[PDB]
Parts: sequence; C-alpha cells; structure tokens
Amino acid sequence: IPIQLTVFFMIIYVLESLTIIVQSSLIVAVLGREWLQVRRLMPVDMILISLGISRFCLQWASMLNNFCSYFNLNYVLCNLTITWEFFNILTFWLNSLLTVFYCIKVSSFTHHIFLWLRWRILRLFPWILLGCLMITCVTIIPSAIGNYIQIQLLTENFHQYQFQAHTVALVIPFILFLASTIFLMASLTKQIQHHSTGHCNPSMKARFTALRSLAVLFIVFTSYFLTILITIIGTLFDKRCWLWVWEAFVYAFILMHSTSLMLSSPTLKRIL
Amino acid sequence: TASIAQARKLVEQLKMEANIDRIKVSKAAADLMAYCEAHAKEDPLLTPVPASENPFR
Amino acid sequence: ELDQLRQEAEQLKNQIRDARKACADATLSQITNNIDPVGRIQMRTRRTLRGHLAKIYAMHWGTDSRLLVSASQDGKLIIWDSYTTNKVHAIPLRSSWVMTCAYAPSGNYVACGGLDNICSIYNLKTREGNVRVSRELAGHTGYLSCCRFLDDNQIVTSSGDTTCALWDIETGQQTTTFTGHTGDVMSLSLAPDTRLFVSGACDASAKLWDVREGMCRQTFTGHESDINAICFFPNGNAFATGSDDATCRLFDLRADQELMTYSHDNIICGITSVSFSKSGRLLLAGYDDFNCNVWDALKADRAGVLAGHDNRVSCLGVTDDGMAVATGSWDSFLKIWNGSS
Amino acid sequence: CTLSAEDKAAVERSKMIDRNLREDGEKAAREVKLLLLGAGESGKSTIVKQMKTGIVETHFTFKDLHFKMFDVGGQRSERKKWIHCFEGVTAIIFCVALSDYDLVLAEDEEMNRMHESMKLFDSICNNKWFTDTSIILFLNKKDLFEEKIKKSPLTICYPEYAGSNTYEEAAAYIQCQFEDLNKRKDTKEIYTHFTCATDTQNVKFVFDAVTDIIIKENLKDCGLF
Amino acid sequence: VQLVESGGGLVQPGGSRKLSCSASGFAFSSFGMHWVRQAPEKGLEWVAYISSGSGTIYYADTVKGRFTISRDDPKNTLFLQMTSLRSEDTAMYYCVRSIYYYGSSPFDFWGQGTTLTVSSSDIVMTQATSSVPVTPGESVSISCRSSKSLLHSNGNTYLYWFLQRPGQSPQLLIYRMSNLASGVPDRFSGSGSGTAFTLTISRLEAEDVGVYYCMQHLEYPLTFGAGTKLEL
Ligand SMILES: OCc1ccccc1O[C@@H]1O[C@H](CO)[C@@H](O)[C@H](O)[C@H]1O
Repeated sequence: IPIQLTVFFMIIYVLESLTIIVQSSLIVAVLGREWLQVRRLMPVDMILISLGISRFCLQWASMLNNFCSYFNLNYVLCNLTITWEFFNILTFWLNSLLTVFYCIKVSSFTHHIFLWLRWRILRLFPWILLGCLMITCVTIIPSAIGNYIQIQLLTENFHQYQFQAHTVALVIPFILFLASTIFLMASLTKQIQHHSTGHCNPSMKARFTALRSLAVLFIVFTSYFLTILITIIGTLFDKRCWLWVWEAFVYAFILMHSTSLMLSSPTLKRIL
Repeated sequence: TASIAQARKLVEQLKMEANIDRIKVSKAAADLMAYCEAHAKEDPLLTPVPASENPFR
Repeated sequence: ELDQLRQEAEQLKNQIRDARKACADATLSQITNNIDPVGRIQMRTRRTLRGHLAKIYAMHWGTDSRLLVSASQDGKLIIWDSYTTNKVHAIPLRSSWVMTCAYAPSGNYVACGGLDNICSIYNLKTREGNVRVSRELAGHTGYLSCCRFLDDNQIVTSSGDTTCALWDIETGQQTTTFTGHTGDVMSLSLAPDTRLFVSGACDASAKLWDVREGMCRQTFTGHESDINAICFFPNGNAFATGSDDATCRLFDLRADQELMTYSHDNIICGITSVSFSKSGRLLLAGYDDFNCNVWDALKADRAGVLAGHDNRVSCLGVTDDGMAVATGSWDSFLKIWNGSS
Repeated sequence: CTLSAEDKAAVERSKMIDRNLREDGEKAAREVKLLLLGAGESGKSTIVKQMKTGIVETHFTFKDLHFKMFDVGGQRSERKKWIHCFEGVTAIIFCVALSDYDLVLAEDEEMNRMHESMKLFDSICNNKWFTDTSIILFLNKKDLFEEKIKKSPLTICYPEYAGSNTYEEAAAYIQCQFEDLNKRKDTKEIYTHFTCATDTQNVKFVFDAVTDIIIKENLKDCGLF
Repeated sequence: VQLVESGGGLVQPGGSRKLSCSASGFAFSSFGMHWVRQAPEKGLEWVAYISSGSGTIYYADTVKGRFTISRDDPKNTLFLQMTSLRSEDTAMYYCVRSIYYYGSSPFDFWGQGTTLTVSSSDIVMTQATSSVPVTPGESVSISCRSSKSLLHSNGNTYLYWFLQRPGQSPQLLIYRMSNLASGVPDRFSGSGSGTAFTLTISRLEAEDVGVYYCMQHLEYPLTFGAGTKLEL
C-alpha cells in the first residue's frame, strides 16, 4: 500500500462525499422552496427529502468516522458507529418504503381493501414515515444495548450478539426492498409482453425507462447492501489497510443512488 | 334577406352607437384619478392597515 | 341590399373613429407620468382554504367580506368562513362542470353555473338545515361564464350563446336577452349602480348594457385576442378587461377610447380573472404564469406579484370593504391574501 | 383557546363537512374521466351506444374501472373555449368520420368534412392544455369506408394521396395522415382502432388505452419516467 | 317541522326510563340537539347536548352520570336513558334543535315536550323582576343579569332570549341578543352592556303573553334565567 494510492483514493472519496452533500443540499433547498410555496407535495417527493436528510446523516457520520479513524484526532466521541448504523437502517427502511410505494401506486390492483389502503397510505404517508422511524429505533434498540455492553467490556459472545443484531436489523429492510423490486420488475415485464398491441411509441419506451430505473436502483442499493454486509463481517476484508478504497467504493454506490433518485424526483423536473 | 337582415341590425346598433355625447379623455381620466385618490387612504389592499384591525390577523 | 348597408355602416364606423381620435386630447400616460407610484406591494398568504379536492374555477365574496363561495369540479360549492377557515356549507352541485359562482348581497342565496347551460340558485337560509337548490333556471343555448346577483330576484348571466340574460328568479324566465356580441362572453361585472353591466366577449370586445331598456349603450373594440375577464371600477364610470392577449385595458364610459393598457414585454401568458380594489388603484389579475401580477390603474407599471399557486389563478375576488383578495386557483387551494404594514 | 361553544361547534361542523368531502372523493377517485370529441357529423353519437344541448354524462364501467365519458357536441360553440374545464382528463376520445371523404360540409360545400376533422385533430392534438392528455382515435364508419373505397378514392380531399385504393391500404394511409399531426410522440399517444356499428370490441380498446395511460401517469409521478 | 317526543308519565322513585324524540321536516344529521328541563312550576334548566355525529356530548353537573343521551341519526330520533331518578327530576322535558355555523340560529325549534312525574361555578342568569304588569301597545324592556361579561373576543356576546307562551313550548326571540329569529315580529329586539342585558318589546298583544327567559351560551353549563311572567 503506497501513500500515493492512499491520497488518490482519499481524493476520490472526498469528491464523492462533496457530490453527495451538494446533491442532497440541492434537494433540500428546492423541496423547502416547494413547501414554502404550496406546503402540499406528493408522497414520493417527501420520501425523497427524507432520504436526502438520511443521506446527510449517513454522509456526515462517514466524514467523522473517516477523519477520526485515519488521523485519530481525539478518539473519544468520534466513534459514532451507532449514528451511522442507525441512519443506514433508516435509509434502508426508507428505500424499502420507496419500492413499496412504487409497487402500490403503479400496479393496477383494484381490490377494495387495496384501494382504500392505498389512499389512506397516501393521506397517512408522513405518519408512515414516522412509523418507519419508530421501526428503525426499535430495531436499533438491540444494537444500542449491544454497543452499550461492548463499551462496558472496553471500560465472539457479546461481539457476536452485536454482529447478529446489526446484520438482521439491516437485512430485513433489504429483504423488503428485494421483494418489492422483484415484484415490480415482474409486473413491468409481464405487461410489456402483451402491451405491444396497445401501441408502443412512448408506452413501451416509458415502461422500458421504468424498468431501467428499477434496474439501476436494484443494482446500486443491493450492491451497497452486499458492501455493508461484507463490512459487517469485517474479518475477511481488512478495514485497516484497504480503508480509503472501501469507503470510496461504498460511497460511490451512495453517490449513484443519490443521483438516480435526484433524476427521479418529480418536484425537481417540474420545477426545473 | 337574412344577410340583409343582419346587416340591418348591425347598422341600427351602430346608428344608436353614433348618438351619444362622449367626453374628451382628459376629463374622464381626471375623474377616475380623483376617485382613485379619494378612497386611496381607506383601501387596505393598497395602503397598510393596523395588524389588530386586520380581521384576517 | 347587403352592400349598401355595409357601406353606410363603414361610414358610421369611420365617423365614430374620427370622434374617438378627436376626443383624445391627452393620453392617460401623460397624466399619470407625475403621480406617486405605490411601490413594491407584497401580500402573504394569510390562509390557504384547503379542502376543495379538485380544480377551482370561480369564487365570490359575500357583502360582509366574510363568506366565500368556491366552486370546483368535485361537484362542490363550498362556503368558507374566511376569518376562521371553517367550512360553513358544502353544496353538492348537480353537474360537476362549473364556470361561475355568485353570492347574493343579502347572503341568502348563492348562484352556481357552468357547462350545464343552467344556473342553480341555492337558498342558504332554510328552515331545514340543508341548502336546497331554490331555482334551476335555464333557457340559455350555450355554456354560462359569469353570474351576478342584483336584488335576490334578478340575476344576470353571461352565456356562450353570444348573449347575456336578466333572469327573474321568482318567475324563472329571462326578462331581457342582451344580444349583439359577435363571440361568446366570458366575463360579467355588474356595476355598483345595479343598472348597467359590462360583457367581455370573445369577439375581442367589451360592451355596456343597461339592464332596464335592454340595448347596448357603448361598445369597446380592444385586444387582438378574446377577452376572458372583467371587473367594474368602483366609481361606475369605468371598467377593465383582460385577455389571452396579455394586456389589461382599462376603459372609461364617457370616453370610449381604451384609457390605458398594462402589459410588459416578458408577459405572454393569458389572463383569467381581473378584479379591483376599493380605491381602484389596483387591478389584481390572475395570469397563466401561476401568479397574480397587480397593476396600477393609472401609472401602468407593475406594483407587485401574488405568486404562490402551482397552476392557473382561475378566480380573483376582492373583499367588499377592500380588506383581502382571494385567488382561487386551479391548484385546488383557495388563498386569502392581505397586505401587511 | 379563545374559542367559544359556538366556534367550537362550528369547527366540529367544518370537520364533518371536510369528512363528507373526502367521503365523496372516495367514490370520485375510483372513476376516470374521458372526453368524447370529434365532428358532430357522425361517429360521436354511436360509440356512446357502443359503450354499453347540455353536457351529456355517460357512466359506464368495465372490470372495476368506472369511466365517466362526457359528450359535448351539444355545446354549440365553434371556437373551443370550454375545453379548459376538461383539462385533467385521461383520454380525449376523438371520433374520425373517416367514411365521409366523398362528403363535404352542407354549409360552404367548398369545405370538406375530412379537412374539418383534420383541423379539429390538429387543434386538439396540439392544444396548449391537452399536451400529454392522450387521444384515442376511433376511425368510425369503417364498414362504409370498406364499401366505398373502390368507388371514390382519396384524391378528392388529399392532393398528395398515392398508391392503391384498397381498403387495407387506404385505411392505413388515412390513419397515418391523422397521426401525422402528433407534434410530440412521447408526452401523449394517438391510439388507433377503426370501428364499425357492429364492432363490439371498442370498449375493450378504450379500457386498454386508459389502463396504459393510468400506468403511464403512475410511472411519471413515481419518477421512473 | 315537528319535534314530538315520548316517554314521561309516572315513574317509581329510583327507577329508569328512555325518552324518544321524533324529528321530522329537517336534516337531523346536520343538527346538534339539546335537552331542556322544566320542573312542574319552576324555570327551565339545561340537561344534555350532543353535536352532529355525537362528537361532543355535554351534561349538566346536577345530572352527570345518571343520564345518557344519544342520537340515532338514520331514524332521526333522540334517545335519553334515565337511570336512577329522584325527586329533583320530576319535570317537563323539551327537545331543542340547534345548528352551529357562522350566522346560525341555535335553539331555533323547540319540541312539544313530555312530562315525567316521580313520586315521593356556572354563569348565574338572574331576572330580578319576574313579574311585570303590561297592557297592549306598551313597550316593555326586560333586563337579565349575568355573572360575567358574555362577550367573547370574537365580537359576539352569546345571550339568547326565549318566549314561553302559556301552555306552549319556548319560541326563539333573539339569538346573540342582536339577531332576530325567523318568523318573529320586528317589534322584539335586544341590547345589553356586556354583563347586563335588556330585551325590548315595542307592543304586547295577546300572542306575546307568557314567560320570558334569558340564556348564556359561552360555556357548556348552559344556565336559564328565572324569566319574567307577563301580567295583563
Ligand atoms: O465499522 C463497523 C460497522 C459494522 C456494520 C456496518 C457499518 C459499520 O461501520 C460503518 O462502516 C462504513 C463503511 O463505509 C463507514 O462509512 C461508517 O462510518 C461506519 O460507521
């Protein structure tokens, strides 16, 4: 491991970080402007703004962990792994909810219970966000006690308990996302296979761009999930030596996700 | 005679439009501006109103 | 015999145009070049009377400046308590397509009309607690664009039939059918005098009509495009028209010439509603730019904007005491705007 | 607080009224709105019969989809101004009096029915509000078009018509001619299905079209477009 | 419009009952409804109120818990279950309708009422006179005195006036003590100095004979005045 590669990958990671920050800050500013304008916005736009604040939290946590684990300047409170883990769970739950919203709104299901639930979901959607936040807190509670215990030992066994807690906690939302994306792709493809007769000029094209957006979303976020799962294991990799390359890899994924959801924000395109 | 008829009504309407004593634009404009300033003070849309007096605030 | 009548008619048009040119001794721009401009006028959304689940087209103000009638495509005419945002009434329209609404001065009745070619007069004050459609008065062969009350027994309705009718509510028949507009009328503002009213037709023209005698007294040829909104200057000697041609023209009756034109280079989009403040110094008009650029009636320079809607401003009403302006937009959100201090 | 019993019960009444409005919206949202447009010469008043003056409502349902069609031919206004009421529909169902190529307007016979229909579809397919509001063409009187196609060609109204006067060819030629007014082929769609009096599959086509449009707007609001 | 009730009659002490109030000729579901208690020779007293949809249900402290009030909207009926009666409740119950929006006239229609006989903090509304000799054509003013100012910051003072014709249900005279009711001669009027109020009558024909009552409505413990009996 040379110094030149270290500084090059660190520069790559900081450019990724600044791009993430500016993208989510742009979404924050434009969404605040839209709110101050009408204060009435569709559910996906506020999913996007909640995901933007989640990206803020995750990225700021990654900044602090990175500089205080590489420079090791006053390693007392900068080990905010709890903050990063909690907000990674929160962003995972937000993204699973995003795919759930895609599955409910787009799909042509017309069941009476389904339709009433769909509307009440639209109306109670901010409260659905709050319920997702409560689920994140309840799910990090075992993680919270695990980190409390591992600090007490500091001040296998409980380490393995924390491993299992974090693993399951962030795999559950990924399972939800994977199921939703699989169902959405299946619905898109099955309606593609017979929508050729019903005209194709922007119909098939927009179905194809929806499938492409789902493909990029699935690839980026699922690969981020494998990345964070590997770093959950930790032992096979080495977070010590290949640190900056790993952080650049992870947050190149998060950059891709943020820019994809930026381009997929109806408020921005309408405003721009 | 339908075209002739409609021409007849149009001509009659125009002839009625001929017999009104219009007023030079300056006089009517001065009257309009006098009315504009006469109620200018008591017009919350233009001039400010006390916040307490504002029934909407 | 058409040719001779047309030639003589052209002769009278030339004569009246010569009169129009002769009467204009000085344009209003010269007179208002010395007046003190009001300045940057900013009004904030005091209340967004949300709750109207569809596209709002018409609003009107009660004569106490407290009750609002807002009509939209959900088949709903909602009567709102402006000071408290409370919904006083929710009238279930019979035809969901609506263009106009009105409030009786006594507050007992509300008018509501649209593409149904009928006007429904609803009686708010009933012994039973529900609002009942007091009278479904019809006869127009063409859609209705504006309805205005006179005395809770006569209502003036402008229709796409190139006509405006004075209906007697009790009898339910049209007493007078003002006819003469080439194109359909999309605007009607009864004068304060309650004797005359102006029709903004799509013939690119406006017309005075006295309500008793029945014939048009003055016709005004204006905008290149069709006139879509109207209001009456408070003095009763003038009125103001807006159009798809993004020009706001103020005419005065004793001088048929277009007294003033308010339009800027950057303005292209059409106008939908035009109203007045009590002093007549403002012409708050709702454009297609999703805003309400106000224009001074005299100095002909923009004084402020009332942006804040995400669609057309369909209806622009003003309080009877000049205390607030309502901007019922296609955004499904009635908004009250009151200037600060 | 500063809210008396009068004002408190007024707020309770306001809440009840809002609840009634949202309960009405419960039924309203389940129904999709279509505007039946086209020259009143023919075609407009027969597909309404196939779907089983003032604004005519047409409430018809197909497989949990409740369509409200609006017939407007009785409005009697040459210049199209009420059209901004319907801005927000999901299907402008335009009927083309296709078979009437040998027929001109009774008033001002120098004006052809087909050219009037073309001007109508140019005004409505490129209207400043009906930008992405997709359009379903029903090229009506396809039986009469098949019968008459060998008798009279399209040269009378079409100065540039060329090829064979066969039914399968002339129908496609006119279909392409009508779809040529599509300034943009991505924001909206001009669906096409020639219909006759006995064609019982038109309801299927209109349901399929509106299904495609609803999935389309759902994709757009979801940002996947 | 009709608001005939039922129930009443003789009740053994400690017993129970259930008043049914039948409503016809108006939209019940949009009308809140109150009960008013009239002791055999005493003045009126508020019992219990239910809003439209039964969102808010209020009771009098002298009857809280022992009574329950409900409204069957689809059948347009008002039910009142009477648990654990006592000597304080032998009275003449009336069934009043009320609507609540800007410009509304609450307590507009009063029902015929049914009487029940049982065998053997709030604002004070006082009518000092309680007996006034009158002659037709004379103008008479009745003053009712409130414990506090009945004026809200919203600009309204919430005083109601009712006329009880001899052997008849109360009839609204003026609501907000400034708004004449519907179907009432213009001679009646009202005006008050915030905490003391006067209902004025220009002329007093035989139709106007009876007992006048004043009512507070700011706070839900609605309290009836002693009224004034009319002597000719
Ligand atoms: O280090 C322990 C850990 C376990 C499971 C999940 C995340 C973890 O740590 C996280 O790893 C990320 C890797 O990119 C870093 O960016 C975060 O700052 C760090 O908290």
